[PDB]
Amino acid sequence: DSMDDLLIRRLTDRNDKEAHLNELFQDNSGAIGGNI
Amino acid sequence: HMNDIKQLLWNGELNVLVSIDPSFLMKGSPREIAVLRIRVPRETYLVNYMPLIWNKIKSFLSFDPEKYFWFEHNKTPIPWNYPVGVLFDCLAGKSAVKDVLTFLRIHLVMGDSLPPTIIPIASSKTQAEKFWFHQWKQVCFILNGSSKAIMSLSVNEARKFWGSVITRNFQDFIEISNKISSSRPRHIPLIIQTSRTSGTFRISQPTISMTGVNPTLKDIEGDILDVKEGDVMVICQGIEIPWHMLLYDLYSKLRSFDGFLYITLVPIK
Repeated sequence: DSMDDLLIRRLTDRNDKEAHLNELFQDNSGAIGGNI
Repeated sequence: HMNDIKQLLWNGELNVLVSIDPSFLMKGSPREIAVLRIRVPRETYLVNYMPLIWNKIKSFLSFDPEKYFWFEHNKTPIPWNYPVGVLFDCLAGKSAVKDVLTFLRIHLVMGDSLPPTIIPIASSKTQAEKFWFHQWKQVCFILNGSSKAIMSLSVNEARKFWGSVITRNFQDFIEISNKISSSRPRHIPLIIQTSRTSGTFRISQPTISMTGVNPTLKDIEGDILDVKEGDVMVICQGIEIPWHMLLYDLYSKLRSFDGFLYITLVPIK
C-alpha cells in the first residue's frame, strides 16, 4: 500500500507535469485517441 | 489500489508536436499544413493518428496517394509499434517568462530505402490492430502457458478490445484485458530497453518464470544488468521504480496497453 501509495504519488505527478501547457496542443481536442 | 493506478496510466497523456516533411507537400502550401499540435495518450500508437494527418494535408500533397513512410525524432527513426509512453521514456532518459515544456517532437518522413528494423506506416487500416492483437496473443501465452483465453473471445469482443484504445473506453479495456488473464503469471511478459537517444540502444525480452516464486527487480538483476555490469535506474511508465519492487506487482499494475511490461534503463551518473 505504501508502495502503491508511492506509485500513485509518482504517477499523479507524472501526469501533472506532462499535462502542463496542454492548452498549446489542442488540434485534436475532440479526438484524443485518434481515429479508426 | 490497482484500478486507481490503472486509471492514472489510462489518463496518461503527452503533448506531441508532429511535423510533416515538405517531401509530402506541394511547394508553396501554407505553414499550418505541415504542423499538428495534439494530445496523445501514453497508452496508444502514433500510427492511430494517420487519419488525422492525412485529412489535414490531403489537399496539398505532392503526389497521387513506391515510397515508404515512417516517423522520426531528431533525424532518428522511431518505431510506431511501441506504446507512445514507452517511446517517450526511451527518449526522455533520466528526465523522469520561462517554462519547461514536456513534449514529444515527431516528424513524418518518406523514402525508398526503408530503415533497419523499421516497420513502415501502412495503407492497411488494420495494421495497428493486427499487430496489437498479436502482442496480446503472445502475452496470453506467456501469462497462462497457452493462448486459449484470448482465442475464446468472440470476434466482436476482440474488436471491442481494440476499439477501447481508440475511444479511450477504460471500462471496456479493463473488462477484456482481465478476461485474457486474471490469474497468477506462469511467466512475465517483460521487455527491457535502454535509450534511443543516448548511446548504443538495445532491447531484450528475457524469460522469467513466476511459478512458485515472487521475485523483486533485484532478484532478476541477472536479466537487467549486462556482462560488463555483472549505476542503473529503472524507469517504468515514466517513473522511477525501486529495486525492492516485486515483479508481479510491477507487471500487474504498470504493464502497458499491449500487455507487455516495459522498463527503460537509464544511467544515474
